[PDB]
Amino acid sequence: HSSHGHTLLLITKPSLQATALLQHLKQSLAITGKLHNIQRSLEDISAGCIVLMDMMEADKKLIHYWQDNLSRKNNNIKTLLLNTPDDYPYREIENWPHINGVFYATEDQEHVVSGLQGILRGECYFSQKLASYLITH
Amino acid sequence: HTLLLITKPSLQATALLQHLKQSLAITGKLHNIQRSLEDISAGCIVLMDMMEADKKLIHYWQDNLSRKNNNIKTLLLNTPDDYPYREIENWPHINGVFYATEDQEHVVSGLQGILRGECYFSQKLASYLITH
Ligand SMILES: [Mg+2]
Ligand SMILES: [Mg+2]
Repeated sequence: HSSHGHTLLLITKPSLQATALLQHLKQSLAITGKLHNIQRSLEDISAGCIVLMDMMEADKKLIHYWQDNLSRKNNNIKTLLLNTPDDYPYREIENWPHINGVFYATEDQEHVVSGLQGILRGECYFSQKLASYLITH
Repeated sequence: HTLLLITKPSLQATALLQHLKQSLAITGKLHNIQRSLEDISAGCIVLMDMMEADKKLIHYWQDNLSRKNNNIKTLLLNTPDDYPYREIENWPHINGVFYATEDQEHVVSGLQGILRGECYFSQKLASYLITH
């Protein structure tokens, strides 16, 4: 349960609803967090960051941009993909640096809280089939 | 009264809808801004997500919401804030405009005002609407 530790970085289109989701995750997880505009560059990324990368706001350019500059880091960070297309290819997921989970659900907040509680415990959030793909390799 | 959040479907949109439903004690639904809508029940409070609206979609939603059940209320969500007053005025059944993308409590308080029959406009925008 460390605060230094872990912090949420929600990278998406800034919106009232993104704020509502971030506040809900912060309160449910008892963690600090911030929202960052997916279309804006970032220089300062804290060490414990759990990046929630909004795939519905990402195109090929932004995927490349966020893959490129997050790989420069670590900095001990974890990337989880949010609002992920069904059938986003496994080959593409693997190419994300520091990839720790994939969220598909657009309706089940509780699903997502539970997954993030796992990440705080050192667990990834992958289906059995995707974890197997990633492990082997 | 029921909430009709018209936006791009996303986990965060569901999170906001749930928070508004729970804060206001009303039912609500999410509708994809890029899809047509047939039936709008009476007493709907439409939250129209301006960040997901381009000029074709504004024209579409202005057109079909002015048809289809004049017993509705429209509020603009995530409004750019230099959105022109004359544009706001052209929305049918316009009852409020939210600019804040960070202050949920502001917005809840505004929607509880709308439920009491109040509008949610800045003083200057209200003055513009009244004297038009
Ligand atoms: Mg849809
Ligand atoms: Mg406001």
